[PDB]
Amino acid sequence: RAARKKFPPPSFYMPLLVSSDKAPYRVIPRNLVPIGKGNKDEQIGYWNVQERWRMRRRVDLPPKVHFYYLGTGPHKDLKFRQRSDGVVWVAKEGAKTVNTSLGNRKRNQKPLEPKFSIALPPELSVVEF
Amino acid sequence: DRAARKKFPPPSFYMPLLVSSDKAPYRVIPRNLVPIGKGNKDEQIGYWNVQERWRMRRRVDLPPKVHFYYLGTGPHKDLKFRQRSDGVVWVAKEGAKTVNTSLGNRKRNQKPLEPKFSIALPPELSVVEF
Repeated sequence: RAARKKFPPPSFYMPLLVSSDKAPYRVIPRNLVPIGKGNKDEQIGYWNVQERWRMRRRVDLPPKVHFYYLGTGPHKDLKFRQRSDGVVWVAKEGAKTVNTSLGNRKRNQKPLEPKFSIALPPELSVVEF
Repeated sequence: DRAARKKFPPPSFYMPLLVSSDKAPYRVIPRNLVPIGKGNKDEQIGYWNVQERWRMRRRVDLPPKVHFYYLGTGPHKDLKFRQRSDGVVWVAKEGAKTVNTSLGNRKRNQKPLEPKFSIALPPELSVVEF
């Protein structure tokens, strides 16, 4: 029972961009978990889709996805693989399907560029900066 | 059903509000700020979901937007009424019941409606038009 904050929690990582066409749930591999936090049983979570559009003179833009460990983030309440549109689940071998201890990024902490053990598929790219 | 999965989170039936000034959305949005015109009396309950907004010009933080969803619908369809989640602001009118509503979500190709209320909007809230 922490104090309530005004905005949903930030990701530890920079987002990926989904360049097309195919659904994020289609293109993000089962085991696309960023490397470098938690123990082996904590390499599990989800990518949350952000739909993106802008006015120039409505232009639909590639969506972004942001990664959160299981039991953290905007969908901290969801059990592993509980169905929610725009939520894409990932886990590596050895993970356990329980809430992790990792919390959320502090707002003034810069996000990290996510690195992986697998190649990114062609439709996924890291958003730099 | 247990409907086929969709690629994006569900859209709101309504246009968003904009939260100007300094205060947190949870502070400014009244307890009973439920848009009018769908559902029965027991369904006038749900939440406003905060969208943080910032762009680059040459990073400019913008006023956040909030989008309304009936209880048991939207990106937080899984949450019980008033289950704590940062950026989720709960609302209900008198007579509502704290159970999932029957209303679902807007179809993507249906245009959002401008939300109308039984109460004045506080000074920090305005409708995003069009």
